[PDB]
Amino acid sequence: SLSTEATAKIVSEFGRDANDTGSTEVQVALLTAQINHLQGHFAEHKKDHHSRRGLLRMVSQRRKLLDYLKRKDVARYTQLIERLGLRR
Amino acid sequence: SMQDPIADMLTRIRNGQAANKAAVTMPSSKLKVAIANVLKEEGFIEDFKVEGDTKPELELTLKYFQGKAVVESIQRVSRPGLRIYKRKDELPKVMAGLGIAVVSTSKGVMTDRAARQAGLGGEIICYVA
Amino acid sequence: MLKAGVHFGHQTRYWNPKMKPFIFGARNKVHIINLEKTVPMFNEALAELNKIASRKGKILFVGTKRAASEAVKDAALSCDQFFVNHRWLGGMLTNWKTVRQSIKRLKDLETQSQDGTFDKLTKKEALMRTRELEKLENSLGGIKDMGGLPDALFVIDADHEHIAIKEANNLGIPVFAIVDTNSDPDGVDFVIPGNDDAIRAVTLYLGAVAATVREGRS
RNA sequence: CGUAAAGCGCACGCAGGCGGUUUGUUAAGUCAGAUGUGAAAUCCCCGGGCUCAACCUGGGAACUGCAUCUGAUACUGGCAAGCUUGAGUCUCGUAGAGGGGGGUAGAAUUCCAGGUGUAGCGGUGAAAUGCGUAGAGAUCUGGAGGAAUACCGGUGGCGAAGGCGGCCCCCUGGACGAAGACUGACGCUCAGGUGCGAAAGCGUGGGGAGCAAACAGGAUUAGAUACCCUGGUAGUCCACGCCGUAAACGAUGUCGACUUGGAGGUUGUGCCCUUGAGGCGUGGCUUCCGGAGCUAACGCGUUAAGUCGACCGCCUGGGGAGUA
Ligand SMILES: [Mg+2]
Ligand SMILES: [Mg+2]
Ligand SMILES: [Mg+2]
Ligand SMILES: [Mg+2]
Ligand SMILES: [Mg+2]
Ligand SMILES: [Mg+2]
Ligand SMILES: [Mg+2]
Ligand SMILES: [Mg+2]
Ligand SMILES: [Mg+2]
Ligand SMILES: [Mg+2]
Ligand SMILES: [Mg+2]
Ligand SMILES: [Mg+2]
Ligand SMILES: [Mg+2]
Ligand SMILES: [Mg+2]
Ligand SMILES: [Mg+2]
Ligand SMILES: [Mg+2]
Ligand SMILES: [Mg+2]
Ligand SMILES: [Mg+2]
Ligand SMILES: [Mg+2]
Repeated sequence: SLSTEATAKIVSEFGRDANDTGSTEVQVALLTAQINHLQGHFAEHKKDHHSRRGLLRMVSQRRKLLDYLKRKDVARYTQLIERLGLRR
Repeated sequence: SMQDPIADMLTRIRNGQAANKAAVTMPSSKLKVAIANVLKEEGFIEDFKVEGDTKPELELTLKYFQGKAVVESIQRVSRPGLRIYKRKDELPKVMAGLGIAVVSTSKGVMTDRAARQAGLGGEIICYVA
Repeated sequence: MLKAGVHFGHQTRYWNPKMKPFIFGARNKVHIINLEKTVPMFNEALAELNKIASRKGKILFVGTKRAASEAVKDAALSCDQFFVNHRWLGGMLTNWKTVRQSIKRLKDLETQSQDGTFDKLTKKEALMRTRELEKLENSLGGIKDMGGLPDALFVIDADHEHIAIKEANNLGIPVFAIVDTNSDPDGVDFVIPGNDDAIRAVTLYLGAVAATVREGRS
C-alpha cells in the first residue's frame, strides 16, 4: 500500500530527516502520493466502492491536516500545496 | 468526550463510592485540585494527592462513615453545554443547609456558604451532599 | 496463631466476589482463605458469643448435610445451646407460632412413647406412628424445650443456609456463621471465613463454640 | 424513544455546537460596588375616611429590568507560546466469505448423440393432465450449456450498513498486535450537502440449465380465481445506466470516561527445563450466564437498557395518514 521504498522517499523529501515521519507536510505528502496513485486503480474498476471508502477517507483526512497547517504555519501551507501540486 | 473532565471527576467519585472503593485516581488539573480541596475541607473525601509531574495524577481517598459512603449524591450543575452563573443573592443552598455547592468566583473555588460570606458569586460547578 | 490443623481454605471457582477481603488463595485452582483473618474473628466470634451466653446463652446451632449433621447433636446440642441438624422447615423462626403446635405433637407422642398409650392400639400404629416420631424427631430436636428465645444462631454454611439466616436477618437474631469462599457474607453479622464442609472446620470451631457457651459465668 | 408514540438503512463531512493539559496576557461572557433610570395607577405591607363592606385614601414596599462608572480574574471566550496522555504519521508482522478484475475446477440437473434394454415411467393423500413402441423410464458412453459452489462450516470469520462462502493470480480497503521513533489537540458530533444502499421493479443488448410471479392444464372443494399435480413467460444470470425502498432489526444514533463476577469461542503477542500434547501473563473481537444498579414488567447487566458528559435524529392519544 505504497512502497516502503517510496513512502520512505517522501519522508526524506518533506521532513527534517527520515524519522520525522509525523511531520504535517510528510503526512499530507504521502497521502497525496497514494490518493494520486489510486486514481488509476479506480480508473479501471470504478465499481470497487468499498476500497473507494478508504480513498475518500484519505482525502478528508489530508484535507483536515492541510487545514490545520494553514492555521498554524500559513507559509509551510502555501509552499506545500504548490509543491504537492494542488488546491488550484 | 473528555470535553467535560469535571463531570468525569464527579462521577469517578460517585461510582467508586458506590463500589465501596478505597481510592480513585484521574488525570489532574489546576481546576480539579481546587475542588478536591473544598471536598476535603468540608469532609466528603478523606484526603487527596497529586502523584505526578509531566502527566499529573490527582488521587483521592474516599471515606465511608456508618456503612454508607459520605457522598449520598454528587451531580454536575454547570457544564460545557449549558453554563450556570448565579449572582450572590441567588446562590443555591443544598439540602436546606446541609451538603454544599461548589462555586468558582473572581476569588477561587469556594463553597456556597463561603462565597455567600465573601459577598460574591460565580459559576456553580456542582452540588454535593 | 493458627490452630486449624487442616481447614486451610476451600472451594474453587464458584467464589463469591464479596469474599475477596478474606482470601489470599491460589493453590491448584482453588483459593485458600486468609488464614490470619479467620483468627482475629474468633476474637468477636466466641467473644460476643460468650458475651451474650453469660447474660444467658440461647443459641440454635443450625447446620445440615447428611455428612456433618449428627456431629452437631453434641456439646453443640448438649450444653447451653439448641440445634437443627436437618432440612430447615422454612418459617420455623418466622412462623415459630405455627410449628409451636408441631412441637406439642412431638412431645404429646414421645411423652407417650414409653409413657401413656403405646403397646396397645394396633401393632400397625406402632412404628407406624414412630414413623411420625422419627420424622418430626430429626428436624425439630433442638426445638423441643425452647425456654429462652433464639438469641444469636450459629450457622454452618452461610448460603447453604439461605433460609434460616434470612429468617434471622428479618427477626433481629445476630447470626454467627462461617462462610466459605463461595458463600455470600453480609447476611452474617459475625462472619467466620474458611472451609465450611470438611469434617474438621466444623468440629473445630463447632465444638469450640460449645466450648465457650458451655462456660462463661461458671 | 429495546418490546407502549419515538434513533434517519448506513457512511463521510461544510456550517454550527462542544473540546485534554501548562503558563502569560486580555477582560467580552461571568462576578462586585457605586450611580442614574425603571411614570402615575395597579398588586402587596401598616394605617386613615365612608354605620360594615365593596369603595376612597396616606406612607412604605415592590417594579425580580435596563444603562454608566469603577473594580474583582476562578470559570468561559479572545491573543501568545508550550506540553503529551487524546488524535494522527512511520517499521515489521497476523487473521480474515472486506471490495474490483481475469482464469479455472469437480458434483449435479436439463438437453444432444450413441450402445444395451422394454413396457411402462412420472406424480399424489388418492388421482388425473403429462411422458413412452418415432422405444420412454432404467443403465453405460461421449458431448453442449447455464447456474450454484457439498464436505470443511462452527452463537466460526470480514464489512459503515446493505451484505460477503470452491480453487488460483492480479489490483485494492479496513482492522489488530509487538516495539520504539516523529507530529503536537491536528479532536468529538454534525442541520443543510454528498456517497453507498437487499430483493423486487424499469431501460438497451446479451444469456437462459434449474427455479418460477403471470398464464394454461389436471385435481380438491359447497364453492377453489388458492394451498396439491403437469406445463410454463417475465424474472432469477452478465454488461452499462436507473430506481433509493425492507421487521434496511440489536426494532437499542455516534464518541468518550467510570463501575463485582463466572464458563467458552475466535484472533495477535511477552516470558518458562519450548523438553507435556504445554505453563503463567497481556491486547483485539465475540457467545452464554449472572451482581449491584436500572426497568411497567419482560428483561438489560463492563459489547448496559448501570453511572456520567458532547453533539445529532426523532416522539407528544387512536383512527384519518405517512394520506391530501
Ligand atoms: Mg414503536
Ligand atoms: Mg481546562
Ligand atoms: Mg410604578
Ligand atoms: Mg375602618
Ligand atoms: Mg483562559
Ligand atoms: Mg456433467
Ligand atoms: Mg452423460
Ligand atoms: Mg491489507
Ligand atoms: Mg446507489
Ligand atoms: Mg436485482
Ligand atoms: Mg433486465
Ligand atoms: Mg406450479
Ligand atoms: Mg422507511
Ligand atoms: Mg438482527
Ligand atoms: Mg440504527
Ligand atoms: Mg465477565
Ligand atoms: Mg445476562
Ligand atoms: Mg449509556
Ligand atoms: Mg406519499
